[PDB]
Amino acid sequence: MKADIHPTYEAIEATCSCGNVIKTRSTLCKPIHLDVCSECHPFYTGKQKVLDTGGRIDRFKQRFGVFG
Amino acid sequence: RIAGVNIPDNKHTVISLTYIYGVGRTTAQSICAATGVNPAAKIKDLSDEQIDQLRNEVAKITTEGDLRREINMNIKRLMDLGCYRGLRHRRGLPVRGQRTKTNARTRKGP
Amino acid sequence: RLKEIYRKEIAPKLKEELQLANVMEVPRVTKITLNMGLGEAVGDKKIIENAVADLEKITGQKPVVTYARKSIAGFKIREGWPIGVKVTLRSDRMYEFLDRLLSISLPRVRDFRGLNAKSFDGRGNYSMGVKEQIIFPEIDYDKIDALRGLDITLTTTARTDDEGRALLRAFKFP
RNA sequence: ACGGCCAGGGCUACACACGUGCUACAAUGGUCGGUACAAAGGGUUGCCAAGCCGCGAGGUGGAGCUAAUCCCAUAAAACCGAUCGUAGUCCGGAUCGCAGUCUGCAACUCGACUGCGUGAAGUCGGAAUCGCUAGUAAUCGUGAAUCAGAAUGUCACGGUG
RNA sequence: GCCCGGAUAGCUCAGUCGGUAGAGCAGGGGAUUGAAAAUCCCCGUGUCCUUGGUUCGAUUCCGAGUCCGGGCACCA
RNA sequence: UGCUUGACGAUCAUAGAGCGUUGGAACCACCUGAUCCCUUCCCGAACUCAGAAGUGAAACGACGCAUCGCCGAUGGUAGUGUGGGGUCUCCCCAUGUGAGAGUAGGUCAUCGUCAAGCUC
RNA sequence: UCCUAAAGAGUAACGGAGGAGUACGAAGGUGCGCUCAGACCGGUCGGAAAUCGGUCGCAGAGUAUAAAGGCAAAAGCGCG
Ligand SMILES: [Mg+2]
Ligand SMILES: [Mg+2]
Ligand SMILES: [Mg+2]
Ligand SMILES: [Mg+2]
Repeated sequence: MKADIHPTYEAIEATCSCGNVIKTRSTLCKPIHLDVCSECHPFYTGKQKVLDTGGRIDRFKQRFGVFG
Repeated sequence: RIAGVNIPDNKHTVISLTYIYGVGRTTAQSICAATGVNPAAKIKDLSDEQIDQLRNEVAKITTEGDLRREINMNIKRLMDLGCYRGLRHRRGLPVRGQRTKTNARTRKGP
Repeated sequence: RLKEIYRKEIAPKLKEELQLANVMEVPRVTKITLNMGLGEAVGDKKIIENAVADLEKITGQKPVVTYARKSIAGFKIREGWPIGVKVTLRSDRMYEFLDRLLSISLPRVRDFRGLNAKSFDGRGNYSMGVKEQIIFPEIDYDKIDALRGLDITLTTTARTDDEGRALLRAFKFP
């Protein structure tokens, strides 16, 4: 590694909203918290769900009973 | 990333949340009333503590990346069925029943 | 440090997982190359330095500007000779930059899926594209210009892409 | 049958050009919360109050009423305090997706409104061209004729000027 | 038979020293006008005769092939 | 009077390309961190350095396996020097020479000097 | 520069095809390091294609300049 070429590459702390503290070595030179991390994203938490496809049948039965 | 998308600064909370693309003006007022954030203060003056609550509120209505997907799927449901409402939609004519003889220029350009 | 997680957990696990003979036959990540494509604004002579500065901060390493080897008249003339900016990262920087991926750069695609598992080379090299340059530590939003086409190209010591999938799913981000 | 009765559809089609009319493009303004004053008219085959449940359009309810009595019915602009700081924006509302109420045997072609989301063109507009000499032009409301429902046109009178 | 010039919008002419196509008439739309013209405002148009190369790139550079013009086709 | 391996060569596909099992005894890279030299149009993989904490497979090292490539006969034919002819834009005769292509099939090459290991 | 030119040179025609009347102060000298063209897979606004990674390659690229003859001691490419 050349000496006077690269920026300052120091160690900082990445803290998420849930409190997941990650020791990351970056060029930041300061600690900055994050709003979402790998453990809080809906896709990797399993909360992404689906677009629900279509429910007109359901909707019609919820809307109109139509006895008989 | 800030709340799902980048939010402007030097503006009130309700106006700032309007750019979330899925919360308008009235629902933004309800989110602020539920959370407790005062709209009178700028988003700059707010702390980084209740923004998690604002994100939780955003995560219970919709996000734009899925709102556009599902509204496009709703359009597709009409477009793949044979209905007249989609028949005019594909060609780009007015859908709700506006007059087509003249001045249907928003859906056809210059 | 992902190196300590890899040596202790992934390395002994993959040997018995893939029916490998000895310790060192396991696949490993060879290098990470980013290759921010500066094709837009060929005859500018003003965005090359901005792209170099932007890529310098998110990697902790000065990139190298890449010239052309031909001239697509449909694309642009040779007058704008510098077109590309490239970075290479080996183990000292690779495992530390890879921590941003799978830990804090998973909230970086604004996506429904982290990364498609059907995109692999015949030998087992993985590639991925990052749409926005906003997604990184120590980067402003007002001072940054939103014209940055960044890729993340991965190289692995795999004979075939199934070994690449087996290695990737350990530090999984699909 | 160029005469009649019944179903649907059509007159509200749509690269285009023209006349009239309403919205805007904002800071002499946009929202929020207080507070002041009208004229004229319609209502026993009708007006349809109070309480009441609904985010709202509204649903129940049935009073008083045949009219200085009761209802339609809260006039709005202005004025007082806060914020917005001129930014394609707390401007602009078209467009579209979802969810409803009312009328009607019946709201797809093809109705009017209410709730959430989306947010366009538009930064005062060429040659040209029009209305107006005083409660005039300009701007803001109210109620009615046709009417099961349906107005930016149109019926009628008033605020500031 | 031989030699020189040219091929550009619907029509007439500029153009390049290769990266780019304009002027006028004509045409369309709107204003004038009782109506048509002439006044006025706005607007769309060429794939640069065809072909083969040179090139990253050809209307432009080069060699051929058509069409239209101008010179000569002489001593017997 | 053996096998393994390193260096430089003779000769350049009968010496090449492709398909297994393997070598721990030195090399072969790989590797710890790149501190001390040196290096990156940015990279400790290229290059360099303290070895061996590790590793024997990817990598290479030779060591199996004749599909492809390469070599290629004999014979005939084409061609041709000399001399003479015909039906003379072509061919023939006497004599001498004589291809290319095609046609059974071999091969995982054959060797020179130095240095090291296996037994002691 | 190639053919005509007949396997040493040379060899004509108003014979068949092409170029030159220059460029470089680094486009020269030296030391040290590196592969070309082309095919395929993957990779966000590019997509048959730009920049990047990998494999197959085994010079079919490149030569400052027309064609011929050569270029892995590369005669090609970069740095001091
Ligand atoms: Mg009515
Ligand atoms: Mg000769
Ligand atoms: Mg000779
Ligand atoms: Mg040279």
